[PDB]
Amino acid sequence: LLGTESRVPELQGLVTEHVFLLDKCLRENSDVKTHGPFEAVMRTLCECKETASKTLSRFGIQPCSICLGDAKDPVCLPCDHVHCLRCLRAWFSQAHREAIEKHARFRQMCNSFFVDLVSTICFKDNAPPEKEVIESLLSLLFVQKGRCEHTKSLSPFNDVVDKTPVIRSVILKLLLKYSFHDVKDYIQEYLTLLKKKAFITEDKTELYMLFINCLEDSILEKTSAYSRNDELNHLEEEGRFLKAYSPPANEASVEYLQEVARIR
Amino acid sequence: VISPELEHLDKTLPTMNNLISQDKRISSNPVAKIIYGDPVTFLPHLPRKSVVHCSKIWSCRKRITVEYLQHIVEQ
Amino acid sequence: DVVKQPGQMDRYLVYGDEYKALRDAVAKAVLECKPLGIKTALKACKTPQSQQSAYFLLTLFREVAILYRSHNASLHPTPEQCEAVSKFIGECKILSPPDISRFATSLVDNSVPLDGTVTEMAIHAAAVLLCGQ
Repeated sequence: LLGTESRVPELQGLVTEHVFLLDKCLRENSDVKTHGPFEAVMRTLCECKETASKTLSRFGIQPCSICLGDAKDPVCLPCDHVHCLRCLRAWFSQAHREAIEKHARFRQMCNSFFVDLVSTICFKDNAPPEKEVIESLLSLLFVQKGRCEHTKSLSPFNDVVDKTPVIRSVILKLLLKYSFHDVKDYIQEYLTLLKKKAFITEDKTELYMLFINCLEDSILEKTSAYSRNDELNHLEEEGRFLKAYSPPANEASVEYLQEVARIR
Repeated sequence: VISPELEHLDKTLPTMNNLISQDKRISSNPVAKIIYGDPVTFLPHLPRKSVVHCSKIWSCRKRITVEYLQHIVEQ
Repeated sequence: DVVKQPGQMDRYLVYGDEYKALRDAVAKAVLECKPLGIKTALKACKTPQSQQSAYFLLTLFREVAILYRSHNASLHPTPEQCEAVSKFIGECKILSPPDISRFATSLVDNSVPLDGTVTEMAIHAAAVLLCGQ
């Protein structure tokens, strides 16, 4: 709202309505860490969007199905469409580009809100969220677009996707706010989904380094708050682990990566 | 006059490190190969049964501090 | 298999393999005491005369001055090497200035402004300032 109040004021109105509706969708079960309210917020957001879209557009602001992404610098055809000239030229007036900019702005800010919520209200406890919430959040990193899966930043929307897969680490940094013992299953599921035919092909050393850096950071985060005696207890426990530690072809489970980060 | 070099470090330092590793003075030094090259080329005991057992996994990882964050903020 | 047995890094290599050529050239030159292939190496360097003087000073420090720091009396630059390189500096056309030639003849004879990294950085700064324009 405040952002849109400066860059695209024409949509303030709509927004200030949905705000209350948000207040109204979380009025009985505000445990957004659950399935019901989480899906409710996602729907409310897609509707605030999708209607900023229906109102900003003359007929439709759908991204370019051939660029497989946002139709930036598009040209408005007489074919009830807007497309980048290059693509459907190979296939063979700033109202629309200002509108595309405005919609991109609205979408960016809605995604900012979604991630800030998921990080501050959905991941904020000494306990984790439920299973369905994590599964939905993970599935939000993948899209079977019309033509082929694709990776997108954490967002309920399906219009902004990463053409060349980019395996970011945002859900992991959150899941690791808690003890690895609980979230290990979800991390392994994410690693399987990624290592799957979906995006990664071979020599997954970088994805493993990614998980490893994430776990190392989580552990440093948990140990930074340790006091003196807590620090010496951590030292003694690490010594015990090293004393008791000892040893899946061409495949690294998350437990192996955690042991790696720990010994590192 | 200085800042451009500070900006181009990320590409000028690897060249210097390669030249240092290749100089005959320490080219055959095992510690030099370790610090700069992959020790699998001269250490046979290195287990090579996994993807975790790679030098890149066991490469040094710069620690994050407030000063690095300040440098990033400035850049 | 690592701890079973020694050179040292030469950070000045940042100046390019031209510096490496001039370096090993003056090195063998001192090792042989018939220094004129050093003159051919100087001829080979395409950089300006100031940069050539900086390279000369850095190489002399890397191959001669450092050797004096050695607890090994075996490789201390022996007198013949000193007189050879001193003659060369006296006849050099790019070290003809008084301060640069003085600093070079100091490097050859371990009479320079005197840790290893700090010494290396200080000598580099001295060369840069003497030859810098």
